[PDB]
Amino acid sequence: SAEVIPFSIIEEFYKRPGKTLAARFFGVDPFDFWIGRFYVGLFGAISIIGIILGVAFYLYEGVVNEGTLNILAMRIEPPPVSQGLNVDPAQPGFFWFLTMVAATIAFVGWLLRQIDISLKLDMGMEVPIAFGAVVSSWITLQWLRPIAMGAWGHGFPLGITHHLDWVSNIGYQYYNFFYNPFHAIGITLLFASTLFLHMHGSAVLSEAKRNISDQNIHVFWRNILGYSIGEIGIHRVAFWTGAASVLFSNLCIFLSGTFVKDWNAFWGFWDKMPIWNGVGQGALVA
Amino acid sequence: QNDLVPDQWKPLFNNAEWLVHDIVVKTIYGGLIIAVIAHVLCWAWTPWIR
Amino acid sequence: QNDLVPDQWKPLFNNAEWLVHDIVVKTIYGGLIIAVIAHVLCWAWTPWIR
Amino acid sequence: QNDLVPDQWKPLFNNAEWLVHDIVVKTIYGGLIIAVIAHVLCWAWTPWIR
Amino acid sequence: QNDLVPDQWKPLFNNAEWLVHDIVVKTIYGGLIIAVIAHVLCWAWTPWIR
Amino acid sequence: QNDLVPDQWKPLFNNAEWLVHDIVVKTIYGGLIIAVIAHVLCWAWTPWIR
Amino acid sequence: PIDLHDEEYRDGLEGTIAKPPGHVGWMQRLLGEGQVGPIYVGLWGVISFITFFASAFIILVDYGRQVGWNPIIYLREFWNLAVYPPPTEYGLSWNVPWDKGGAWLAATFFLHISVLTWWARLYTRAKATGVGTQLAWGFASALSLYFVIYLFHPLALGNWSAAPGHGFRAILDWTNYVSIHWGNFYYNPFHMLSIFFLLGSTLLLAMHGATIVATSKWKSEMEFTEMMAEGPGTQRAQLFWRWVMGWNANSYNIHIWAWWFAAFTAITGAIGLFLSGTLVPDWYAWGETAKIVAPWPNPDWAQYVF
Amino acid sequence: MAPFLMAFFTIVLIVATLYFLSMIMSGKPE
Amino acid sequence: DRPFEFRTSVVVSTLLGLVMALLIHFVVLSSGAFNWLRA
Amino acid sequence: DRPFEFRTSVVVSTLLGLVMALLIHFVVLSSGAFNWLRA
Amino acid sequence: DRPFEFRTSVVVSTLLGLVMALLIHFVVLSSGAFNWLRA
Amino acid sequence: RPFEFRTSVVVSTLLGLVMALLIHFVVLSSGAFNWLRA
Amino acid sequence: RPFEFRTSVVVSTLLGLVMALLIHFVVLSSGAFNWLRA
Amino acid sequence: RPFEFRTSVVVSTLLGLVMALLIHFVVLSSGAFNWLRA
Amino acid sequence: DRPFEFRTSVVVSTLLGLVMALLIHFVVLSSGAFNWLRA
Amino acid sequence: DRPFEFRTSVVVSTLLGLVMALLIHFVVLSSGAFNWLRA
Amino acid sequence: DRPFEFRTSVVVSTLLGLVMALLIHFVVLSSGAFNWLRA
Amino acid sequence: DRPFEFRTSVVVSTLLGLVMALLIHFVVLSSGAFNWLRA
Amino acid sequence: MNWIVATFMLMFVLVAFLPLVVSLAYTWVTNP
Amino acid sequence: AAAPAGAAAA
Amino acid sequence: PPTLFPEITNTVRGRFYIVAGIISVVMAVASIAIFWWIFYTITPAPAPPL
Amino acid sequence: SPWPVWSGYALCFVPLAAVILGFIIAARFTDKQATSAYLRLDPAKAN
Ligand code: BCL
Ligand code: BCL
Ligand code: BCL
Ligand code: BCL
Ligand code: BCL
Ligand code: BCL
Ligand SMILES: CCCCCC/C=C/CCCCCCCCCC(=O)O[C@H](COC(=O)CCCCCCCCCCCCCCC)COP(=O)(O)OC[C@@H](O)CO
Ligand SMILES: CCCCCC/C=C\CCCCCCCCCC(=O)O[C@H](COC(=O)CCCCCCCCCCCCCCC)COP(=O)(O)OC[C@@H](O)CO
Ligand SMILES: CC(C)=CCC/C(C)=C/C=C/C(C)=C/C=C/C(C)=C/C=C/C=C(C)/C=C/C=C(C)/C=C/C1=C(C)CCCC1(C)C
Ligand SMILES: CCCCCCCCO[C@@H]1[C@@H](O)[C@H](O)[C@@H](CO)O[C@H]1O
Ligand SMILES: CCCCCCCCO[C@@H]1[C@@H](O)[C@H](O)[C@@H](CO)O[C@H]1O
Ligand SMILES: [Mn+2]
Repeated sequence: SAEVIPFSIIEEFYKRPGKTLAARFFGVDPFDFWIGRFYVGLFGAISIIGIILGVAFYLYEGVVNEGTLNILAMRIEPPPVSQGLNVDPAQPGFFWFLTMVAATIAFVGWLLRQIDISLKLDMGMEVPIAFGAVVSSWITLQWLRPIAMGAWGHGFPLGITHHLDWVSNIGYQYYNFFYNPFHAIGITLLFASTLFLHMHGSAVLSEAKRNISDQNIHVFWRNILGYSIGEIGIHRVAFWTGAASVLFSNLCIFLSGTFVKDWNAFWGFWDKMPIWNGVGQGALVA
Repeated sequence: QNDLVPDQWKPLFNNAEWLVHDIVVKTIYGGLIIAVIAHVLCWAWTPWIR
Repeated sequence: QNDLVPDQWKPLFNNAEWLVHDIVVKTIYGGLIIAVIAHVLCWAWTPWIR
Repeated sequence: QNDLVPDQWKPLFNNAEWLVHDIVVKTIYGGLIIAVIAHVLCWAWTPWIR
Repeated sequence: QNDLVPDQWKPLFNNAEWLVHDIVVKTIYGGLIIAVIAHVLCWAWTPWIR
Repeated sequence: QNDLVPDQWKPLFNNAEWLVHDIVVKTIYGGLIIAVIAHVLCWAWTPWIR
Repeated sequence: PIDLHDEEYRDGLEGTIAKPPGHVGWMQRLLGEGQVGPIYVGLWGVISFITFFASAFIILVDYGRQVGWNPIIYLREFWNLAVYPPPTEYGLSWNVPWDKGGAWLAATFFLHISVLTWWARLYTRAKATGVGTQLAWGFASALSLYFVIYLFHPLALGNWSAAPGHGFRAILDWTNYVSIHWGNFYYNPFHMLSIFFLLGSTLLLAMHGATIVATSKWKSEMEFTEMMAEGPGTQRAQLFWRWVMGWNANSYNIHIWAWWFAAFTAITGAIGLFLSGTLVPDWYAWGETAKIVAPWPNPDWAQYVF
Repeated sequence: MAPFLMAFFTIVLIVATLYFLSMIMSGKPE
Repeated sequence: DRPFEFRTSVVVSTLLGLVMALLIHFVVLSSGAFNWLRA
Repeated sequence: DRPFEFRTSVVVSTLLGLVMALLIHFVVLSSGAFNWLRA
Repeated sequence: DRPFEFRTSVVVSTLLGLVMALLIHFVVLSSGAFNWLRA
Repeated sequence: RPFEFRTSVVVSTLLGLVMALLIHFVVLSSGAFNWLRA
Repeated sequence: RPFEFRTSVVVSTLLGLVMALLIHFVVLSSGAFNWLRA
Repeated sequence: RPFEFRTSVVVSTLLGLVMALLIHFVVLSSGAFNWLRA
Repeated sequence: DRPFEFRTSVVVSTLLGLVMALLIHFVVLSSGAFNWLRA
Repeated sequence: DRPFEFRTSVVVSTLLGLVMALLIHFVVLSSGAFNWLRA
Repeated sequence: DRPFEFRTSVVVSTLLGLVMALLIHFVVLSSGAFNWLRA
Repeated sequence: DRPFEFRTSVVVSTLLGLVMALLIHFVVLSSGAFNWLRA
Repeated sequence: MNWIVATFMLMFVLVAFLPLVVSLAYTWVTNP
Repeated sequence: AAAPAGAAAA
Repeated sequence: PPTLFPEITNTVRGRFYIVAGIISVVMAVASIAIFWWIFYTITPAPAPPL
Repeated sequence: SPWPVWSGYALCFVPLAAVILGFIIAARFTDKQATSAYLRLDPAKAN
């Protein structure tokens, strides 16, 4: 049945050549091999090029062109909104654009490399989906919303404590950001994800090294809540909630500057619906 | 079982369900009589349709 | 089982369901009569189309 | 099963679905007649295309 | 079950899907005729290209 | 199965691949001619280099 | 010696209700399990129920009083009704009018009792079956922040109005006001730690769920039997994350990462919130003295004006 | 001058698509 | 067997009647048309 | 067999009728066209 | 065999009809073109 | 069971309904035609 | 047989299509040709 | 033996195409030539 | 056997040298003490 | 059996020395006490 | 068996000493009580 | 057996002593009652 | 606001929802 | 003997 | 005729897929184009300030 | 003076160093445990 295997045999059993995306498009993968523990393929080279160039451009824009060695006092900022969607090598915001493009290339390469490694091991495509959700979050924050608004100066600056200034000013320009419905849905899903993670961790740890059967945890979760979900159901719920949390919060930030200007004036319709308008008295009107 | 219930309603009632039913319908009849009296009194006090 | 149901509606109904149907149909007819009377009275009070 | 269904519509309908379908189409025809009458009355009252 | 669908379309259509298809295409043609009449009437009312 | 292919290109081409290749090169040349004509017309409209 | 059938099908106070279990089909198709019930109703479970419903009754009746006992205005205004703690003119006093803070005091006391009794329920029902007590201590870590928000931070500040109102919109208003009052909360370092752990928890939950579903063809989700001998699904998950990141984990210690990442969030948040008013009355000025604020001498403000 | 060029390019696209569809769908299918 | 059980019918009817009684009482009280509990 | 059950149709019809009745009563009360419950 | 089920067709058509009826009735009420529920 | 016919009919129905609603609400709120005017 | 003619046909066709779309988008959205607005 | 002609063809073609696109974009963005200028 | 392999030493030394070279070039260029890259 | 291995001692000591060197250079540079890299 | 290992004692003591030394040096540096690293 | 183990006693007492020492130093030194480390 | 570019970008934001919907549909279909 | 959970059960 | 894709060109299913893809692209373009043409042709320009 | 206040080290820098060092050490030990020899099902027979 089971015996002691030293994990060298399990790694050497599953290594196969040529089952990736580039191997299916070109007929061969140019970089199909392993360096150390990592699998290098195509999209494993594009990603590393982007990573190196992005780090170099970020540090050059920070240390030079600003003259500060304090890492927590840099402002790697885009061009002003008066420049439109133009890029000029001779104007401020050029090293922000270079860094942004390199980071985009790195993230998309990471996603495609995950798809490759899923294909090699005959797995499903859940991890690329879950990572593509947050990659699309980055894309809408830095590409779609600036293009729709009309300038590259609508993206956020890449400073460590200074990108939190952009968040604050954008959230108070469209006051009140708490009253955004998609914002509320995203916050609800974040809190639920943390609660579910704590619950699953506790549940699996509480039964680990014990002379008990595998049905004790079902009785535990049915005595307390009346309902026990199952073993694949909890992991499915984890996956779905994690992805949806950011999928819903893309919409709030996109619609903040394009279709809406005020999240307090959004709710002005509620008291004007014919079912309950004109039923109160003074200070209880509307 | 289906003994005290009439033959028409046998596929729907027991003896116990028939008894509880009868109690409920008598309660509803009494409540309706009281409600009619109350609505007549309130209209005599102040009419609500003008 | 399918004894009191007419032969046309046997594929769709049962004895218990046929009885409950009849109850529901009678209730709907009575409600419609009352609703017609109420709408005529309210129009006589104040017409809502001017 | 496909005993009351015409020969043309046997591959699509069951015995009970045919009856329910007929009920639905009769309801739609009645609703259409009432809607036409209501639209003519409302136009005679106040035309909405000027 | 492919016996009423023409031999040209047998790999693509079934007996039921053939009939449903025919219904859909008739609906599309009727809707197109009605839409053309409506656009002609509205153009005669007030032209939108000037 | 490759007698039509010239002896120089035998290890790379098949009988059907040779014909498809000839079609491809003809399409490429025709497209290049059309592209030259389109570029001349677009320059006559508005030059892109000043 | 634990009889699971007796634990789930016993009568009396120390027993279960809803004894004939139900069944929901769409839960069976999506989540893989559809049985509902029975539920344990022993002691420590009636006390939570009764005290929670006492507090809820108080809150809803006060909503009705504020509206004027009008059901339609009640329905219209339900999502912006609240009961607020006594204002700043009172200190921590309890001699406050019912429509100016007494209702909040009563309801909050009952809520405290109910959450403590729920912790006791979790603990005792974990011990009654054969499992350990890890959910109870996670709930304790969660309750640390709850008692900081509702009991200890107002106590250290000296007024009851430092606590949130009971309402759908009132919690958002409390968050906004508490951030505005004490400088800027973005420059609170323990708020940074809390956000680190919260976003890490969401990331880790998504990763674990996705990688277990992706390898579920070889029954990798049976994590109880995978901690005795690991089969093809767990081997494939390990190889995937090793070839991606250069390091991986077990079917055992990944849930340790989960527990601790979810636990640290509430502890760091409680420490930050408690320090917020009592030691550092202004976080932007403190961050300026601590050298973590960027200069920004010439802002481009045309972005922030319509 | 723009509408004439748009018409020219649309005509070219339509003719090319029709020609290649006729070349693809030639012969008795299986 | 049977469309509905007697118990579910009783529970639903009783709950609906109680909710309607409360709603109508509160509407009439807050309307201000009748004297009732004033001043 | 049958596409729909009697229980489902009864539940749906009763719920729809109650909701429509409440909605129409609320709209007519707040419209102000009729005297009804005036102070 | 059958591309669509009868039950789903009934459900979709009924729901769409109810939603459209409510939408049109509220739009026409809010427009102000007809007297209807005035005063 | 094949999916082409069902997919085509469902997407056609949804597209038609969405287009009709959007165009009607665009025409109504422009004032070019009389239609529902007070 | 190292190279398959089918693979080269597919790759070159896709590359040409992508390049045509990219060049169209770049030329149209410029100071000249101004999205044909003129 | 670790070097195959097809893989080197793929790598060189990709690198050349990416370099050409990059140089075109940078020269267009510089504004030093009166090319596609309003 | 032996504590470290040769290849790990080579990798670590080369990476550290390259990173330090880049860091020192950036710091010296940012300091402004030399007339190195000025318009 | 020895408590610690030679590899762990080498790694820990080397990393500690490098980190301390970098930190002390950064602090002495940012202090402003010495001339060093002034413009 | 002894309550604690030697390795644990070494790790704990060394880590605590290093942390405390760094903390005390940085607390004394920024107080301004001594003329140390002053411009 | 004994109620508690020696190791648990050592751990609890040592951690309590260290935490108490740090807390008392912070509370006493930050009150401004003593002239310590002042410019 | 152009209202044409904005709606294309909104369409992209909505299309980003698609793999999760497909995952739910796959789970539903594959578990009868 | 050696188990995935760090235990060494006979 | 020669082909490199016999399972797509020769079969009925492949030709159906080709035609369906072309039709889908055409419809997706046409709907958006006509919607925005209508929107910009009937919507009036904003009134300049006093 | 160019130096942060003592609260800057107490509340900001020491916790950051602790977090980074703890992450590194926890990763080292979890990867050490994961890749050891224990009971596994033989990949040849299982697949
Ligand atoms: C709160 C409800 C209490 C309860 C409180 C009472 C009270 C009080 C009484 C009973 C009575 C009875 N209860 Mg009991 N009973 C309960 C639960 C049960 C259950 C059960 C399975 O749970 C059962 C089987 C019973 C059984 C019974 C019967 C044995 C007994 C006689 C009923 C009868 O014949 O009246 C037939 C029913 C009616 C005639 C309806 C009367 C209601 C009226 C009409 C409502 C308006 C009142 C109005 C002032 C008078 C009419 C005015 C109009 C103008 C005409 N009860 C619950 C726990 N029960 C009665 C008895 O005599 O005990 C020995 C009695 O007085
Ligand atoms: C919802 C409340 C109660 C309940 C309240 C009542 C009341 C009250 C009565 C019954 C009556 C009956 N109930 Mg019961 N009954 C309930 C639950 C059940 C259940 C079940 C399994 O759930 C069943 C099988 C029954 C069965 C029955 C029958 C045994 C019995 C006779 C039905 C009949 O023929 O006349 C039913 C009547 C009609 C079908 C027509 C009347 C409906 C009218 C039209 C509605 C509007 C009334 C208004 C005054 C309009 C009339 C004037 C118009 C202008 C013309 N009930 C529920 C729990 N039931 C009746 C009875 O015992 O004596 C005959 C009776 O009076
Ligand atoms: C932007 C400024 C100008 C403009 C300036 C130019 C200039 C200058 C040129 C074009 C060219 C093109 N323009 Mg333009 N163009 C404009 C406006 C338009 C408009 C419009 C709506 O007004 C249209 C429809 C077009 C359309 C076109 C295309 C006809 C053409 C792009 C070539 C191509 O697609 O190759 C991509 C296709 C391929 C690479 C091959 C794919 C098809 C092959 C042949 C068959 C399929 C093979 C497959 C493997 C078969 C196997 C079977 C499978 C199983 C299915 N233009 C504006 C007004 N345009 C070019 C041209 O005319 O060249 C012919 C050109 O030189
Ligand atoms: C100035 C504007 C003019 C006007 C000018 C026009 C013009 C021009 C047109 C219309 C058209 C329409 N107008 Mg008009 N119209 C005006 C005012 C109105 C008013 C009103 C209250 O003011 C209303 C209610 C309407 C209503 C209508 C509709 C009848 C029609 C929209 C067709 C549609 O929705 O297809 C969308 C629906 C579908 C695509 C789905 C169809 C499927 C059917 C409904 C069956 C579905 C159920 C079945 C089970 C399918 C489910 C399959 C499942 C997958 C199983 N107009 C004013 C006066 N109107 C259009 C038309 O097409 O005429 C026919 C049209 O061209
Ligand atoms: C007149 C003012 C506007 C205008 C206002 C409208 C309005 C309003 C509408 C259109 C619609 C259309 N317009 Mg227009 N349109 C204008 C000018 C144009 C111009 C032009 C070159 O000038 C063009 C090409 C068009 C083109 C179009 C088409 C996209 C479309 C009609 C064809 C169609 O899809 O029916 C194809 C066939 C169907 C959709 C069949 C569906 C019909 C079925 C029968 C449903 C009927 C509903 C019925 C009540 C349901 C009953 C169910 C049973 C009782 C159970 N318009 C001008 C600028 N136009 C309609 C649309 O967008 O629909 C998609 C629409 O609603
Ligand atoms: C004098 C000024 C302040 C004051 C400031 C302080 C400060 C500051 C401290 C105390 C501490 C104490 N104070 Mg006092 N204290 C004051 C007034 C009081 C009053 C009072 C009623 O007024 C009382 C009851 C106390 C009571 C106390 C005790 C709780 C405690 C001393 C006993 C003890 O457990 O430490 C005895 C210590 C031990 C038993 C531990 C042994 C230490 C070991 C040897 C570690 C030495 C460190 C060494 C450098 C490490 C080198 C290791 C290398 C490998 C070589 N203080 C006034 C207000 N107080 C100390 C404490 O530790 O709290 C728990 C503390 O730090
Ligand atoms: C305010 C911020 C504070 C930050 C503090 C961070 C804390 C860091 C400490 C991390 C824990 C180090 C553990 C050292 C000892 C573990 C020994 C070990 O290897 O433990 C193994 C499991 O550990 C394992 O998963 C490895 C350890 C557990 C997995 C990781 C647990 C931490 C999860 C997150 C918590 C913080 C980490 C990230 C912080 C940002 C089990 O093996 P055994 O069968 O018992 O082995 C027996 C013998 O071979 C000798 O041991
Ligand atoms: C946000 C900041 C920027 C991002 C930084 C990203 C960089 C690093 C993050 C962490 C990377 C390490 C992750 C785990 C460590 C690898 C594990 C390991 O040890 O793997 C090694 C693989 O690394 C090898 O070759 C070497 C692998 C390559 C390492 C170097 C990659 C550098 C990437 C560029 C960094 C930016 C440069 C910018 C310049 C200014 C080899 O180990 P072995 O002795 O063969 O193992 C023994 C056996 O069990 C397996 O063989
Ligand atoms: C706040 C302010 C103002 C001040 C703060 C005050 C303070 C708290 C100070 C604290 C100071 C401390 C703690 C200093 C520590 C210094 C150390 C550990 C040096 C280590 C050297 C390690 C050395 C030289 C290592 C050499 C390694 C070599 C040569 C390795 C060689 C090799 C090995 C092992 C493997 C392969 C073969 C090879 C020969 C290449
Ligand atoms: C992949 C998307 C690349 C960036 C798309 C934007 C095209 C840039 O094109 C921009 C226009 O969008 C803009 O209107 C004017 C001035 O604002 O200058 C042009 O260069
Ligand atoms: C267990 C909770 C600790 C109890 C702390 C009691 C704090 C008392 O603090 C009170 C104030 O709350 C009060 O407002 C004024 C009235 O003059 O007097 C003070 O003593
Ligand atoms: Mn798990």
